[PDB]
Amino acid sequence: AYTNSFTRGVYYPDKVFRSSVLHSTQDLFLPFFSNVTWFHVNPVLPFNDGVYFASIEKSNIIRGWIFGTSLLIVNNATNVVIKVFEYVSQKNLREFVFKNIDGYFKIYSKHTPLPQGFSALEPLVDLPIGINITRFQTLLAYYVGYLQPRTFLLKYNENGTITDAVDCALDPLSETKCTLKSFTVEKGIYQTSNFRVQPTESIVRFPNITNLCPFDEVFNATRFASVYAWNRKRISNCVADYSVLFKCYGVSPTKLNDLCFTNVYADSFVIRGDEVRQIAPGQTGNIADYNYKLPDDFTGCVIAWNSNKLDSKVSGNYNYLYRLFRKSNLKPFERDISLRSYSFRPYRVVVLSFELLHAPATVCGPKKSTNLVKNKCVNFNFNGLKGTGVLTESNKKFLPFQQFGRDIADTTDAVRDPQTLEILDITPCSFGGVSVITPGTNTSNQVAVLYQGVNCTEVLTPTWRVNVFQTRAGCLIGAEYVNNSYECDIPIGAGICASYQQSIIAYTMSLGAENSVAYSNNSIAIPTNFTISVTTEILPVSMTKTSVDCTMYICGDSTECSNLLLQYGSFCTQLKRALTGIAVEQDKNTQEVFAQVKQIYKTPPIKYFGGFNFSQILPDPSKPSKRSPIEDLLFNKVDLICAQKFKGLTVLPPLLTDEMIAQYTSALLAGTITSGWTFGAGPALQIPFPMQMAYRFNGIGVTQNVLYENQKLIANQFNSAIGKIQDSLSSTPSALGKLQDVVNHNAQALNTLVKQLSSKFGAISSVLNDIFSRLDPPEAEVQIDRLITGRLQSLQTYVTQQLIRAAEIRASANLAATKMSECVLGQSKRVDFCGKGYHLMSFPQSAPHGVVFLHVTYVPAQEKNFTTAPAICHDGKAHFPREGVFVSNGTHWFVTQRNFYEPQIITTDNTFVSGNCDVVIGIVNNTVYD
Amino acid sequence: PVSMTKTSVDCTMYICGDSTECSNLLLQYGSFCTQLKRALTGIAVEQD
Ligand SMILES: *[C@@H]1O[C@H](CO)[C@@H](O)[C@H](O)[C@H]1NC(C)=O
Ligand SMILES: *[C@@H]1O[C@H](CO)[C@@H](O)[C@H](O)[C@H]1NC(C)=O
Ligand SMILES: *[C@@H]1O[C@H](CO)[C@@H](O)[C@H](O)[C@H]1NC(C)=O
Ligand SMILES: *[C@@H]1O[C@H](CO)[C@@H](O)[C@H](O)[C@H]1NC(C)=O
Ligand SMILES: *[C@@H]1O[C@H](CO)[C@@H](O)[C@H](O)[C@H]1NC(C)=O
Ligand SMILES: *[C@@H]1O[C@H](CO)[C@@H](O)[C@H](O)[C@H]1NC(C)=O
Ligand SMILES: *[C@@H]1O[C@H](CO)[C@@H](O)[C@H](O)[C@H]1NC(C)=O
Repeated sequence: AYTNSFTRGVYYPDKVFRSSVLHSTQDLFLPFFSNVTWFHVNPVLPFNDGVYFASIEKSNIIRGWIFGTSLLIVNNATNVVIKVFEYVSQKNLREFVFKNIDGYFKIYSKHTPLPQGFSALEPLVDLPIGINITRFQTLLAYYVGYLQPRTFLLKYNENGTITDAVDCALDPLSETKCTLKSFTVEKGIYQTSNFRVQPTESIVRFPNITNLCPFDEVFNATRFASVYAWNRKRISNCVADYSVLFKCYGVSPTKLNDLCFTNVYADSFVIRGDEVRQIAPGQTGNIADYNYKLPDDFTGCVIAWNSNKLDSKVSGNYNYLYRLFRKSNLKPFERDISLRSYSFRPYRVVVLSFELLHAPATVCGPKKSTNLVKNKCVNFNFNGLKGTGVLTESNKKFLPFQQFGRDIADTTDAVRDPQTLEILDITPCSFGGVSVITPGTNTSNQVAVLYQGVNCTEVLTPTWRVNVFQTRAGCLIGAEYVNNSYECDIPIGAGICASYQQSIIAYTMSLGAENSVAYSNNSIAIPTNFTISVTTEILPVSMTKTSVDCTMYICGDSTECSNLLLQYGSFCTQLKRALTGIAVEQDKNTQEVFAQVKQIYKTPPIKYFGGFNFSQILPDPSKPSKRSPIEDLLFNKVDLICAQKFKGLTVLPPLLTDEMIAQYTSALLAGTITSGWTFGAGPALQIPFPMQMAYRFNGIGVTQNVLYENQKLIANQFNSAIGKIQDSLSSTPSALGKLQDVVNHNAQALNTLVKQLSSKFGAISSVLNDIFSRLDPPEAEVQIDRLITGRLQSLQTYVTQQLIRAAEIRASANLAATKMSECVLGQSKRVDFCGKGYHLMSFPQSAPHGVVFLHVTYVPAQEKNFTTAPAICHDGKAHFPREGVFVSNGTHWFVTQRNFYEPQIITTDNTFVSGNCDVVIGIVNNTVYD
Repeated sequence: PVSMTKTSVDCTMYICGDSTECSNLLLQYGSFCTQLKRALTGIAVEQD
């Protein structure tokens, strides 16, 4: 019988209290939705890595368990009895988790008065036992599941209770949740992991020679050569079994059976005891200078054993001579047989040298050999060259002295088979990135998966599996390709986007609606109306000013680390200097954006401006902050601090307060409302607002009367647009994404810096006191230096990224200052610099870390077709319009301004004469009234 | 110039490249590869 484990089996991984957080734990868990064995009410079940044991009964039928390949637990009303050591202490679902880790036996449990719910198991007992549990059996409907190494994302409420968990490896959505460290996923595409084709078989290819090497002749020879004339023997074409046989250089003896050698030579002699220390690289002495000198870069093994009952003589042996005088010290592996005696009375040394650097293998250890598997991802081993990949028949042309082929990275990419002598390419097994496309968990749990840079024929590391489509970006699984084209929702790549239609669809993105302009050589479209448009532009100006405490981040009130940290010195001095430069740059950015005017202009008491209503951008006196309603909305629209501060990371306040920035903004607004563009170029010259509007209409080539004749309509359009600004900002949550992105970048950088303190950087632990109170001080300094270099590197990376982000923010602030000068303090002719349309004016509003420009532009509307001519022929003279264009109803001919239909009688006062009617192409006969 | 090549790096494959022992050792160096992946993803998005 089998059942679903649902989301049961979660226990508390430690004794730590965590409050209202999400924590990631690697531990032995019961995988979600596992297949759990079911029993009704006693087989002997295995104990693989720990056990989840649940039961649903109302009669206490189950009583205990016996653990062993011994340990016994019985739950009796008197006490629960544990016996191996001894210990004594103490329908409804009862769940237990049994683990045997690090010599300790741990039991977690819970009781609930399988169900489709979540309930964590609190720890029950920990016992020092020490036995090797391999099987277990219950003692008396119970369910059994098995633990596996897994990463879980557990959520702790404010009470420290685990209320939910995510099994990261269960499915793509869970992997995305674990990647984002949240239970909620916004719509988008997320790089989650890498897929890698896993090897199927392990192949071994060693030479077929099965003869054993003549080691015994070297070692068991009755007499050994004298050290001055040491013997050298070549080992070739044999199996070297080192178990028959010890200081090894460049290799470990316990691994010597697993490697292939090429130039192996045994050098044998007999020496006098202590000079054993002189058979070594670099060593000096009589033997190491005049008899036997090893290379500085010597790899191989020196094996020496005392031969007392082999060579000792009661009279003094004279068979072993040595060179006691010489001109100059020998070169490595150089012999001189051109001399004293030891006179041994009541040590044989052999030096094995070999080359492990590629080359054909002449001597190989005993490893057996298997078949040669091709076209499949396998773990291969060619003469000691281990690896994983696909082996294919080659078109390369090797040479007899060549055994391996190498690529740019000095990586072996082609190999000659030791037996068949064929050449094989080695490619790595197929792999790539994996992206998850989600419409958002608030919408659906449905996902699509993109395997990047890989076609669908080879689509494993993610261990989950998942409406198959091929794109230049890779293989898309879980999305249906539709022939319709929509605006891009989730970008996939190469023109392919994804969207949530009930289902996930992939499509070719559209660039917009096709449009054809009715072009002809004599037709012109002229607007007859206009719309006053007010658009919003949001610009970051400054970032958070950050300061870092050197020792508090690196050491954290540890004195040995603090004393060790002064061996670098200039590092964090320059780090603090860079951060201080960034902070003063932030204050400079704010100053250059908002302090353009030196007078603080006040808005007049009476707030009549010819029908224009500025109440939503002017300061609101009732509110204590004196902010405008739109500024109020902006500032509402955008314990961790203390925790970061306790690690040396603090935030400095900006020099200008939000109130002072609001004062600057209100001064700019009052200046522009009461004096137009004059206060930017000199003394503020007052002018009625309708007259300033007429000036700005003249700026964009529209005559003044157009605004005076449409004053009420223009004011109403402006008021309506300003009122819609509030709704557009408030309804849209993504409106202020730039400033929030600045805030989130700062927060993410700080969080990364904080979480790098748990990084060990390859040391025993990430805690200094553990290293200092559990290790020799000579090695404690080494490991603490490892940690210190890691943390200093983290700080330097943080500062470098802060400098790059500060440069980007400085560019943004320079652009904002330019827009303040050119869009707020004047009227700009630069296309699209101050909003879409013909710029009229702009109003600044302060925002938490930036500025918001409200651009008021003139957009032509209600265009009409007319027939046009370059010139009008009259009295043999060509007339060209002075400040307009010639248009026609169809019968009569007028002249009009270009951006607003205002037909006028063609007179000699709105045209000018140039030449006859013989050169201009398209000239039209008509009357020019005088 | 308007954009540059969008690059992605498989941190483990570059550093270790089929060596599982190297991967286990590399898992002890923290979120280095996570930071690099985030930075490169930001660059790639900025190109588009
Ligand atoms: C993937 O394999 C299919 C089938 O052989 C092939 O048509 C396709 O071109 C391959 N992908 C690429 C990128 O070449
Ligand atoms: C002017 O446009 C018309 C229609 O678009 C075309 O037939 C005519 O050839 C054009 N004029 C000249 C000189 O080509
Ligand atoms: C211009 O458009 C406005 C709406 O913005 C409308 O009330 C007005 O009647 C229009 N005028 C003309 C001449 O079409
Ligand atoms: C200006 O607009 C606000 C908001 O729409 C409104 O409450 C106020 O009465 C208006 N003032 C005038 C003078 O129309
Ligand atoms: C101008 O004429 C073209 C072709 O006759 C037509 O497609 C277009 O809609 C006209 N424009 C207006 C504003 O009516
Ligand atoms: C031509 O313009 C005059 C305006 O003075 C008037 O007859 C009419 O608006 C136009 N004719 C036609 C057919 O539209
Ligand atoms: C315009 O007038 C001139 C001379 O008066 C004549 O030659 C020409 O043909 C006229 N244009 C048209 C389109 O009739």
